[PDB]
Amino acid sequence: MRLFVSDGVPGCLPVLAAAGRARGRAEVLISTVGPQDCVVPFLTRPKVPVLQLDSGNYLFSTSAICRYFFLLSGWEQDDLTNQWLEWEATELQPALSAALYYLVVQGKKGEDVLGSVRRALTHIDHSLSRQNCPFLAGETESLADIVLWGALYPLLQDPAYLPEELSALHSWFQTLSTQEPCQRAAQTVLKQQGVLALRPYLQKQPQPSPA
Amino acid sequence: SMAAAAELSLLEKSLGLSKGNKYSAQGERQIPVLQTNDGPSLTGLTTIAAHLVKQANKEYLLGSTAEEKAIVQQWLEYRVTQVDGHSSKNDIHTLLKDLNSYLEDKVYLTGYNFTLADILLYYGLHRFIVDLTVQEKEKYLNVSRWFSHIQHYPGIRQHLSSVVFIKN
Repeated sequence: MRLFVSDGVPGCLPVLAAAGRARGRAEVLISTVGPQDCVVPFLTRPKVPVLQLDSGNYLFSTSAICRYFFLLSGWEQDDLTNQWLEWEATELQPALSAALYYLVVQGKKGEDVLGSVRRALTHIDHSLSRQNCPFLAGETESLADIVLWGALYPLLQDPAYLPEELSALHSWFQTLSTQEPCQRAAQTVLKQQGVLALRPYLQKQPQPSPA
Repeated sequence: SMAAAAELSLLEKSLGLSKGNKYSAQGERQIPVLQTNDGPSLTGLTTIAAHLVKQANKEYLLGSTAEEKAIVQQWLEYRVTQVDGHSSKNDIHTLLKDLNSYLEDKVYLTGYNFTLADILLYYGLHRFIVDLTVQEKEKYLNVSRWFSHIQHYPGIRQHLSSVVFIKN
């Protein structure tokens, strides 16, 4: 199989972290391409990351790519995980996109950035707290953790935007970030540059709604 | 778009569930919520949909291999992020073009097996397809062929209007 990634694209974070799950089941070749490069034949506009499967089909959704890697390792679909992935797609991503807009495109700081995601962060913190398990759905990190960690990383890697009163979130996020596949993914995507690396990608995005 | 509770009643029927579940709505986007038996909450359209499919013991609708399961979930996500994110006729033409290219060599979204992805994409696209001109239905011929096929698949259409296609 071939996985297509690009520099400074945040969606490449969770997939790179998940790719190790394919070990012993299939080989994942990693190919780095440009931002305006179109790899999927049926898609008009460039999209990355993309996974070209051995069957010749394409996965163009980051969560579906992570799911596929986990499924290869023998992971089994559960309602809680689906629930988290749907919430990440439909509620967290736009909140995160807005916050990252204000932060990296319009150079704001503080509550002008945090305001748009505090509700989402608080929801994660409170879920982790009411569970007695260290990870989102399980005793060990799983699909939901990788997907959520991958979305959150470009913001929360800066401690200014991880409120310490949200202690469960802070512990969970720090734990995931120190795991080797997450460390390797962050290095490959952001290289050493922090959040600035993302700037070119974030420019192209639609603008958000209101405060 | 259809209200989620309306869509879930449609799905329940397609599935053969007796049943009638009661769905509350949460937040400003009216995200459907299902009190499960029993008894934590399940939240979100595609989340609840995959739960009903299991409940009806028709898990093949979620895909039968790792690849098919991934592809199903990719199109469910596509449904709730791309299709439900547009209105009328603008944006929708890029979408239809891409769907048209993808379906050039496929009967169903995943290939040769009918899945939950086909059901929900059909329910989600119905409001656009029903407003297509004869010209547009010819332009997006592969979409037309797939949609025409789903709308006759047993028990899926229910009360939804049939769209006229010719052939093809």
